[PDB]
Amino acid sequence: AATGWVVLFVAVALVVWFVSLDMRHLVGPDEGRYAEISREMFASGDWVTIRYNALKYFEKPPFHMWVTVVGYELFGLGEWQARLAVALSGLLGIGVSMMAARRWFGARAAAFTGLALLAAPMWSVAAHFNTLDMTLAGVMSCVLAFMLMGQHPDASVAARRGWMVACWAAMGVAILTKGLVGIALPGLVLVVYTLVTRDWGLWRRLHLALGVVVMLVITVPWFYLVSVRNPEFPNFFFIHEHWQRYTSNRSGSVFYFLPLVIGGFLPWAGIFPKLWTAMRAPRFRPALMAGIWAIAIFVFFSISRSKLPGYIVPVIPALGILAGVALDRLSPRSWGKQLIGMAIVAACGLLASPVVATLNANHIPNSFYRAYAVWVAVAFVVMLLGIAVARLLLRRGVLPSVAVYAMGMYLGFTVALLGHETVGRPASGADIAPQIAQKLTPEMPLYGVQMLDHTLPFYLRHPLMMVGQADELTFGATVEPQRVVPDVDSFTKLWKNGQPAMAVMSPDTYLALAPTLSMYVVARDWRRVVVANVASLAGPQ
Ligand SMILES: CC(C)=CCC/C(C)=C/CC/C(C)=C/CC/C(C)=C/CC/C(C)=C\CC/C(C)=C/CC/C(C)=C\CC/C(C)=C/CC/C(C)=C/CC/C(C)=C/CC/C(C)=C/COP(=O)(O)O
Ligand SMILES: [Cl-]
Ligand SMILES: [Cl-]
Repeated sequence: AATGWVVLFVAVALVVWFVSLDMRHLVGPDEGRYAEISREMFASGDWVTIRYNALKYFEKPPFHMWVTVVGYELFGLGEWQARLAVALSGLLGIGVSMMAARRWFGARAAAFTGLALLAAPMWSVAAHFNTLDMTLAGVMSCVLAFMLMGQHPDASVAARRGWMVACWAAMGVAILTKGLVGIALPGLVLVVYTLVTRDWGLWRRLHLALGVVVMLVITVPWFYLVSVRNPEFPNFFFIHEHWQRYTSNRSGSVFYFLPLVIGGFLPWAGIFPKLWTAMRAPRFRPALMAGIWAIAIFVFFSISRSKLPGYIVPVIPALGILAGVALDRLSPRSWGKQLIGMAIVAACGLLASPVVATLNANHIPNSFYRAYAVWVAVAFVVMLLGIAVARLLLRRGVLPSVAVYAMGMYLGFTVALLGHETVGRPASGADIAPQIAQKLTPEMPLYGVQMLDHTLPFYLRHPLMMVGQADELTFGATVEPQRVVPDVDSFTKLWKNGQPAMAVMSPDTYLALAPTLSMYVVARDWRRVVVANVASLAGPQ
């Protein structure tokens, strides 16, 4: 019965979902870093010791790199293979959240959750950005939604056991993805829920024994292996990456995530208060569980000393579920108010498009941002078209109007995402990679002279040899000093009478080494100067 409109929708949703992965180049630092770590883990076969540019990188656990390496084995190297983990994680969050919503609030509310998570710019945009935030958010989305599945009164005891074992295994994979936060956050949400509901017997329906066992038999192996092979791992990873990161100064104010939420859930901002109403009318209270999820995690990261915008992505799935509740209780006129208001907001975004033509960040010229403002404006135009067609279909019902609205928003923010290619392409250094690879060999060193390039070594398929300040590889540079040049003088002596090699540096570094070290330019970029010691690997000078 009119299912062809759904199927087509999903089709139009899925194609744009995957093609958008390969529409733009990798942008630093996260995408190039994790793509390169996955590349080295893929070429070396060592899936235990995480390495970045041949140095140890013990700042993250390796589930994301495992998924991406599988993507490299099945689909080769490339951009969409690097974004495949966060893509499948976004699809996972949408699907499993829709499953929980359908189990609890019905099929229509589940459809509204799918439209809400599909239109949310943080979920759709973050699902195409190669960073561990989206994968953690999808896995923890399986955590929350499985918790909602097992705690259903109409579910059998075997069903509750299955969903709870899958929940503990889910949060286990979560801590295997981004550390102890995948067990700390859901436990905190559970504590707050049991505090406001006074339902302590809830803890009896969790299967702590079997669940804890299933979690340990999946998280303990890698930590034990990388801890035995590298005794310095647990102190750094558990102390410096959690306690020093949360309790001590990526800083910011308390309200640092206040706009990032309102921005990350912009198309549904008009129903932000109604979401709270969903927590009033959810034994077990699911909508209150999702609200305590979003509020608990939001407060947890709002008081952290280290803040990055991707921290609060896990709150989007729960925030989506509540959305699917609110949109389900709306009359046609009530949605009309949303179409009007969001039409005004999108029109304001369209009038505010020329602002991008004034910015120049990360030492990127103003021309690329002048080209970016065009795609921003086109994006807001797509949003206005989707809102218009949604108003045209409002007479057909609230569900199809919300469907066209969410499709227009998703296409719009997708256009705004692909428009960033105009700025990311000159920064990715992919244009000079062919000119470099014509002379560079795998046996040749590529000295990163006081510069940690995240995107160039990937497109070159060639690690760096850190020279001077190694930045986030300093630890790896100190544990294994044989793979790193400590100061610049050793780089000079390795350059003059050393082996044939190339060097990536900043233009200022080139101007500093020019009066002393004789070097010939191999490739020049807006942020990179790539030189060689022998005059054979360059051209004319
Ligand atoms: C109810 C539902 C839905 C499901 C059911 C749930 C269920 C079954 C639950 C049953 C499970 C159960 C017995 C729960 C029992 C109840 C419970 C709370 C147990 C806790 C879990 C256990 C045992 C041990 C964990 C030990 C700790 C210290 C936990 C934290 C305790 C909490 C909460 C708040 C304290 C506040 C502080 C000072 C935290 C610092 C540590 C962290 C965590 C720092 C991360 C900050 C950060 C900034 C991280 C960024 C990561 C990162 C590397 C960013 C890098 O960023 P870039 O690289 O730059 O991108
Ligand atoms: Cl209203
Ligand atoms: Cl980009």
